[PDB]
Amino acid sequence: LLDAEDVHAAKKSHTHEVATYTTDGFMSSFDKQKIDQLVSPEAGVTSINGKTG
Amino acid sequence: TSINGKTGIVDLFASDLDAAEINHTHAEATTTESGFLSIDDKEKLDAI
Ligand SMILES: [Fe+3]
Repeated sequence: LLDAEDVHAAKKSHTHEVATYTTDGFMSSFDKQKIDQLVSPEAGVTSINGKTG
Repeated sequence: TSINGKTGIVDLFASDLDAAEINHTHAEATTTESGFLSIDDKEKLDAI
C-alpha cells in the first residue's frame, strides 16, 4: 500500500506555514483582515464639516 | 466612529441634533400655552 509519505510526496490536502520575515508562503487570516481593512477602511468619520483632529 | 448613525463625510446641523436654528419661530401664545405675542394682540395693546 502506498501513501504520500511513502513516496516522499506532499499530501493531497496539505498546507504551508505562513510567510515570515525571510521565507514565503501563506498569509495569516487576520493579516488578510488587516490588509482588507487598510484598503477601503471606512473607519469612522474622516472629516466633520471640513474639520479634522 | 459615528455620530447619530452617520459615518464618513458628514455635515450635521441643528435639526440633525434636534436643535433649533438661529432664525426659528415658536408657537404663538394662546390661552393655554405661552409663546410669541401675536400681531393682533400687539395692535390691540397699542390702540388701547
Ligand atoms: Fe428659541
